[PDB]
Amino acid sequence: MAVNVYSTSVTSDNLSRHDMLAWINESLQLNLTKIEQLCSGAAYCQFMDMLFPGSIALKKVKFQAKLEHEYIQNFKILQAGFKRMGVDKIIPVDKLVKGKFQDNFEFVQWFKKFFDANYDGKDYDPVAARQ
Ligand code: MOO
Repeated sequence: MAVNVYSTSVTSDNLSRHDMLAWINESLQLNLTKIEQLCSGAAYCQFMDMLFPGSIALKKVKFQAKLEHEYIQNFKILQAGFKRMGVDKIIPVDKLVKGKFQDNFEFVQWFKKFFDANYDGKDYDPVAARQ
């Protein structure tokens, strides 16, 4: 299963919002300008695909979601991926989809530590993967 990451785990330094966005944008070939835009759940779904290909129902992800009920659908896809891979993290979905900075920044700081603990260096085509 996945390597879990806890508050007590030894991890890299937290990233600035600028450096976190750079990671997201460069890794996934996106152009987010705000951490709040992670409220859509789609980037997290793709990072899960990148970590564990086949863990996520990529075809069901709404990459161009603009409505909160769509953000929730994307996070349920992510939650199913976490369950499949034995990730013991509860996603505060109700908070994230509202677009508030602190909630979204807190979760992406954890998720980047999770990612770094699990990523194997595989090549990945995030554009080809969004079809
Ligand atoms: O000054 Mo920050 O580390 O982007 O919240």
